[PDB]
Amino acid sequence: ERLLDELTLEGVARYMQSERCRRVICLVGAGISTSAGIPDFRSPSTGLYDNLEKYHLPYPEAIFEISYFKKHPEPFFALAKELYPGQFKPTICHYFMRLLKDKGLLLRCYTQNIDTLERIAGLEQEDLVEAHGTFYTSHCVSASCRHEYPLSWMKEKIFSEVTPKCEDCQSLVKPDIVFFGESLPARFFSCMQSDFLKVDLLLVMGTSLQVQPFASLISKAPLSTPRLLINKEKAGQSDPFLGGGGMDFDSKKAYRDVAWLGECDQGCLALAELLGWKKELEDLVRREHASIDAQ
Ligand SMILES: [Zn+2]
Repeated sequence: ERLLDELTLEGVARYMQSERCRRVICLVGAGISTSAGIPDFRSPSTGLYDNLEKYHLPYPEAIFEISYFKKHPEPFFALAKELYPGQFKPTICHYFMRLLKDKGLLLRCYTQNIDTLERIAGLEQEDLVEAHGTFYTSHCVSASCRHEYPLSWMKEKIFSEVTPKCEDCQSLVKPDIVFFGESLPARFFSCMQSDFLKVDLLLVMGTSLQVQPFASLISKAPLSTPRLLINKEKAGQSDPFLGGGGMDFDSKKAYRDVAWLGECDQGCLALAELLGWKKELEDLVRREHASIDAQ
């Protein structure tokens, strides 16, 4: 009756190695990068919030909001400095997605992350929907100019605590991220519309599936499409307070959703192992990590 012969990682792996499974969509968030040293905590530290008193954040979460950024960009850039990763070394999970690409299985990775690690791990623009943008590029905010700045330039401005200004026109230079309160890129919707007609497996990793419309992507999968969540905790289930498309891992009616609870790296390693890809993944990670360490 169902595509997965059992609702387990082993069932998913067997399905992936069947003719049924050609196209995998990954949906990822911050949990895929915590083992890269990027914590899934994005609020200012207490010290930072207190340091920002003079910018009169109307509420502490205003630092994520575009309206507030347009009034005072400095809190955001101070937060960016505090949160700036010390290194950009993608995780086992990222490289697992690279293997999906290498093996012709990756239809798309929809990421909420802004840390650029998917790109470093070798997912290309075509493979990616950076649903909430990225720090990979920044732009002058003036439509008349739109000068593009690489992350190296933005990094230098962030760490020097210099509000980044465009060299051509002295406008603010904003990382290409989607602030809270901003609309998602057209690419998100265009790709969603096409990709979810084609998906054979949804692999959801490292996200609490709280932010919309990203979280609603799970409901865009065809009813038959297996959905594997690799995450520290179950996410994406229906909200019992509302009374769609929620994950059903555990009811009597469950037929296609699998939760593997633990570290994304460990889940991807376990899945890779079941697929016969563990050595390939280990070798890829080790060489890429070595290369990044040697930068
Ligand atoms: Zn400019």
